[PDB]
Amino acid sequence: GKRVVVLDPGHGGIDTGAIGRNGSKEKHVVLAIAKNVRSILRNHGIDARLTRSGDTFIPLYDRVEIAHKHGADLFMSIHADGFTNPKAAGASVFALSNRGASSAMAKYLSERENRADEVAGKKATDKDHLLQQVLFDLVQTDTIKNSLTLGSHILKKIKPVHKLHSRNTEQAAFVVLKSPSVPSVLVETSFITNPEEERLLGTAAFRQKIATAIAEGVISYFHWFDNQ
Ligand SMILES: [Zn+2]
Repeated sequence: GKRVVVLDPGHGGIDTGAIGRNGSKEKHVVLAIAKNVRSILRNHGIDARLTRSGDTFIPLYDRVEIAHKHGADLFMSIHADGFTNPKAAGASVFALSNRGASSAMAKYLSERENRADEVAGKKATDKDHLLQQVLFDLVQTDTIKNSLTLGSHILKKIKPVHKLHSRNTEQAAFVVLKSPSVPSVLVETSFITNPEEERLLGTAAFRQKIATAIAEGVISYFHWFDNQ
């Protein structure tokens, strides 16, 4: 009865994700961080798997399908996305809300992240949107509660290491958080659009520090869960 954790490095292939002022691509940065997290979790006896181990495009639903196929106890998307103002900064963790965004920045990023599927030509029909809302509405309460707890465990560990954009786990209607049963969060490691954070994201030490904080968060979460 080993724990399975599925890590989704956001973007990939033709989807660069956000690009920093000095040209860094989210997709490369988050693959590096995701791999680091995997290693640490496996060193501690958790069966951690990637939705992609190379530079590949994956549709948002397929990322969640991979979590389901592997029987995940936990699913985590890792990003480093953008805002239109270079001054937005700090790390975030998000869980689902089907009712409405908890913050303006949650609402902004859920839209930006959810439109990643468009890079492949596939603009979302109304019928697609209806199916999303229905599916978000079906997510269990315990799932969302557990994702919020996971989220506060991760923020607790990031906080001593790097600026938080928000002290709480925020919520919005992220497609990759649509699993009814698997606790799911999306982690923003920084804003790549902030020049200082782009620079940090460009360093092995920072990527390692951030990945360490994320893995400690997961581990801390499993500890809490087992004590209940
Ligand atoms: Zn992203």
